[PDB]
Amino acid sequence: LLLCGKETLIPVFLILFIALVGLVGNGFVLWLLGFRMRRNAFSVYVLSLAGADFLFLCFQIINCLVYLSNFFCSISINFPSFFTTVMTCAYLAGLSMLSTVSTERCLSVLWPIWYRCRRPRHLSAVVCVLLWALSLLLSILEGKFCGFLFSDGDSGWCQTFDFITAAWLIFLFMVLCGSSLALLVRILCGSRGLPLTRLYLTILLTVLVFLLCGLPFGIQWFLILWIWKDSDVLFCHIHPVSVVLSSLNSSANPIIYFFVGSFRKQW
Amino acid sequence: SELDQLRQEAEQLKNQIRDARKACADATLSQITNNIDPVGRIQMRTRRTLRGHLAKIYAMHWGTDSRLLVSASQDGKLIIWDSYTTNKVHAIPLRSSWVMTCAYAPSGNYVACGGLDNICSIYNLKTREGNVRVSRELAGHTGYLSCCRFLDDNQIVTSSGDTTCALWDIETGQQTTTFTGHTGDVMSLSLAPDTRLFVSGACDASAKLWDVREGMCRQTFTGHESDINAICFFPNGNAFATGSDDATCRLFDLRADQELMTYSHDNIICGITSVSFSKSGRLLLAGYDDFNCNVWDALKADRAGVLAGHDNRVSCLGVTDDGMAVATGSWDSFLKIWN
Amino acid sequence: VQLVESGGGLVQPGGSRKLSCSASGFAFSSFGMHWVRQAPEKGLEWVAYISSGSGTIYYADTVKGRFTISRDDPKNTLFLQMTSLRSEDTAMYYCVRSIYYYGSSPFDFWGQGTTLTVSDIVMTQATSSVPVTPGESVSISCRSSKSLLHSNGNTYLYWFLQRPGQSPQLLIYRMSNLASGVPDRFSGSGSGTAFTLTISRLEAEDVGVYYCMQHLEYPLTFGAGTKLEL
Amino acid sequence: TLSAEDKAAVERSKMIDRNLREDGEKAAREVKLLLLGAGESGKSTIVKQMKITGIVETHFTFKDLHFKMFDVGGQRSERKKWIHCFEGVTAIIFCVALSDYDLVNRMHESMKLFDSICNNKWFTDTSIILFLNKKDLFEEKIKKSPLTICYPEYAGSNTYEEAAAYIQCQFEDLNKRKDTKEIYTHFTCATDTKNVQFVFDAVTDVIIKNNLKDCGLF
Amino acid sequence: ASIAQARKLVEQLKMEANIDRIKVSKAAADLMAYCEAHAKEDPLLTPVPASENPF
Ligand SMILES: CNCCc1ccc(OC)c(Cc2cc(CCNC)cc(Cc3cc(CCNC)ccc3OC)c2OC)c1
Ligand SMILES: CC(C)CCC[C@@H](C)[C@H]1CC[C@H]2[C@@H]3CC=C4C[C@@H](O)CC[C@]4(C)[C@H]3CC[C@]12C
Repeated sequence: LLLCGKETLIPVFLILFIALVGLVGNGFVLWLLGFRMRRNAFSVYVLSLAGADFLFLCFQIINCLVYLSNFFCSISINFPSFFTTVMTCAYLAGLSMLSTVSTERCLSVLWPIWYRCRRPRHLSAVVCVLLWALSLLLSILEGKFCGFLFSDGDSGWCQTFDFITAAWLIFLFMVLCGSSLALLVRILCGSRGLPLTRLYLTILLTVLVFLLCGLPFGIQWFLILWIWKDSDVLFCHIHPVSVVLSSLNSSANPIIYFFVGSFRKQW
Repeated sequence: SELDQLRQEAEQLKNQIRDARKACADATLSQITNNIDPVGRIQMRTRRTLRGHLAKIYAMHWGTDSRLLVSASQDGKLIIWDSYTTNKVHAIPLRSSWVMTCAYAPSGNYVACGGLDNICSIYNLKTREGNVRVSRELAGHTGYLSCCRFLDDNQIVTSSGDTTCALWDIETGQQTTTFTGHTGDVMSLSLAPDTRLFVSGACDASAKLWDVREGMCRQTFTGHESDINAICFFPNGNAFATGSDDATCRLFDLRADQELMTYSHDNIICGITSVSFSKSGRLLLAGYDDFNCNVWDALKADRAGVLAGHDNRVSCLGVTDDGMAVATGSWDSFLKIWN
Repeated sequence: VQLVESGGGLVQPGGSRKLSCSASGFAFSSFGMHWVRQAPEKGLEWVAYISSGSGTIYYADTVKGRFTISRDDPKNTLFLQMTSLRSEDTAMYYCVRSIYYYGSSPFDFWGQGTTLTVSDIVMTQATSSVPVTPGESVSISCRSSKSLLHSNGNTYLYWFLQRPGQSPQLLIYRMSNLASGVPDRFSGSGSGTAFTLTISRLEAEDVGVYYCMQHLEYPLTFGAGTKLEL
Repeated sequence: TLSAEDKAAVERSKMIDRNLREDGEKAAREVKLLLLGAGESGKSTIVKQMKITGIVETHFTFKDLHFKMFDVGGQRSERKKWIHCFEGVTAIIFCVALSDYDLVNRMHESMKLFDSICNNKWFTDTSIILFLNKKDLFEEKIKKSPLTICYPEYAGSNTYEEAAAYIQCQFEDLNKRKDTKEIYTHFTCATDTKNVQFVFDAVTDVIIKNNLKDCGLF
Repeated sequence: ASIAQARKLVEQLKMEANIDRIKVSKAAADLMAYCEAHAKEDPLLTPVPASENPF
């Protein structure tokens, strides 16, 4: 982030503000569900999503503080290269939990009697640890083949599996859009008892959060730096605004997915 | 007509009773206990939380050892909890889910529960086979049970929504005394410390003092303008407290045969689901359905404390025989034990 | 309530044998099982313990590795697979039910025992034989090597009576509480590491060997055996 | 610390917790229908059509779904004291006899019961499945007797369909919150196998709404 | 018919009337004297220290 410096500074203050308020939200949600409240099977997904956003936002505090030490106080803190790898593991597991929440709401409306009765109880845990394992595996093998894990790696596999991780994000985007689409078709064709306006606003709100906040940092970290072949003229403009957008996603995920979902009883 | 002059004699008897009992009203309990220092702020923190029920709890009861407590909820479970170690000693499944009362025998060998099935079922806890089984089902009482309470291991008094209370013999299974005289549904029951008399509070906004031996109403008490849900003797066996849906508790004394004190506050407009006294009877702990409990100073009618740890209606509460703890069950499936 | 065991007999040393115990008339899955053996002219020696629902399994240090205790709850049966038997495993083996909750009475029912013939905290019952006249009062003391009073207030001392030709039988659990089917003439008292069983107004069918056992920690250890004679 | 018996007590308490979670997730995957209505209104016809002393419980299975109907009307007391026990039923199966309009103001008494149950604070969003019973009796009775003696403001043809739709419109208009809960009006024959299908189809909407509440989406 | 129930209610009020009622000054005095005589034995009026508290 030291490539341009002066052109990124008020984004870095928005990183520290938005990531601090999202860290308070994710930690408070994690303590509420894991310890205090009673967990239903959707709360496993909210829990793993809050953990992924917890890791992502605290690593963005770390990458914010390295630039804050270098620009103001002039101490070159060399926080190591595997922080980027577990940051990307947090990012991909957060997006996979977003797509999995959308798929689960689609399955609860499309097959509601299977979801009430024949659904296995630990299916949320199996899906959470399997997609966390695939997120961690793709992130560490990307870090292994690009030099973020112990300083070795060839570029001809690095762009090849950066493209595979970006294909995983566009697959997650079409799973989220197709699940929200099938959910909205099955409701707006055949509902009787549901409040359709709040449901419409919440479903399109989650789709626009995944589109305009989460996916840009992934497509600029896994596609745009290999296709647009520019490293200096545009990277200083599009990298911190993408980190602003995905930090905004990881901050605003618990206020949508838990606080609207539970604390309407306050007001 | 003969029925009209008979009703004239009835209202003349009621007028003579009201004049004879205001003739013994010389000084209120507020006027006697105004020089008494108050108890200050009663700060009671939640010491245990018992978390095993998955539905609304309507009844708890303490053991006489002040350590075991039985708890009844709508998932068809009554759990006997160890209150000290927070353990579950027994989980007894119920033949009907709809259970609104539970009691624990003073010997400790039996629990008994009842509800919309019209039956107080009695469960023997201490069996050589190792499980809990049903010993008796006391059928034939033609309304939902609101409160059953043990006297011995062989006698139990039930109250119901057929406007009657009853005394049962457990081993024969047949009720031996029927206490009739309320006109509304009898909602609560409390036995005296000598267990030779008891009170029943009902939906006609009147509490009646019964007499277990000969089987008939000794005194009758009015003053509430709404239906009484809770009742509790004072530890002396001379006074009792009523709680109802007009947001007031009331204290009555049996020898003075009238009202003494109204525990009311204009902030409280909600109903009362449970009352109990402390061991000395200075604190009256009323559970309300604005989701908390109040601790009233029972001699001065100050509100000394608030037990505010539940997220639904406080439906049942009970103080130990030691006085070391207060448990409070509620509709959000959690017992809280306070001290 | 009946525990009847089978599977005993003669085993050549080095061999193997499975002991089985069938339960009848109690809720067998709610109960922890113990195997407690007894050598031909010695005292009771605890062997193995499987919990209710098999969640916790303990063994004695002299049998650990070679013995396996395994319950099966639909058949209401208990097994002890015994591998590479030595000549000190010649014993009579007793199945014991024991249930653990607040106020419970563990070790309360014992089986009839099978005869195997192969071809910590210590308890000292200091008196091995007491001359008894019927009608009188007999106090029987035993020593521990550790304070049996726990922090919760329970002092886990268990008094058993083995009448001759029979199985032992629980008299007192946790130094002071009478078992069901035990008269009030038996009483127990003590402090940590010093306990006594008093029998006021002794009658017949109290003749037998009295064992005191600790349940503070595993392995469970019995006394050597105080014997009454008439 | 814990002694050797307190560890086994805690292990017993944990195994009791596992049996409690098994039984609670077994009862949570089940539809609880509160059967209501005035007396002599074909509730016996309903409980012989779904399947074939205070509270009567009926268990039946239909399309991989377990239903428990609670007929609580066998016991008579003050209903407000025990009606909060059924807060959290999936649906209220109300039964109204159509051919009980000319008898004694019984239809006005069942409208009083429907106004009490439907505008109750405990069933403020509970869906109601309304079964209008004895419709063949209503067909043969409406020719000789008019609907004026039950509903004096009724102006229409004295056939089955307009007056039956009028009785529906009166029963739909007892609620004060039309946006909050749903009312599913049906007509039972003397004998037809489609009433449990109507119950299942109305329960599927409540199951969809509860699944959406479960997933935070409401 | 109903006059038997009305005579039952008149006999209930008739035994209800003839009862020895003490004055409520004596009654309130006995309630206040019980609450003073057992005030040191109440572990909710006075806070108990954590030694003999089992919670
Ligand atoms: C001007 N050069 C100064 C150095 C400089 C410039 C810009 C820059 O941020 C983009 C970085 C950081 C950086 C960022 C990524 C993120 C995308 N993949 C996860 C990857 C690498 C590895 C890497 C990239 C390329 C082609 C990238 N084409 C733009 C070739 C070989 C290579 O390592 C074998 C990086 O370098 C360590 C460094
Ligand atoms: C297998 C490896 C990759 C998993 C380790 C990932 C780490 C970071 C943690 C963070 C939060 C954790 C989750 C928190 C909540 C639960 C709910 C529980 O009922 C199942 C496990 C599950 C779902 C945990 C799985 C592991 C988890 C996702």
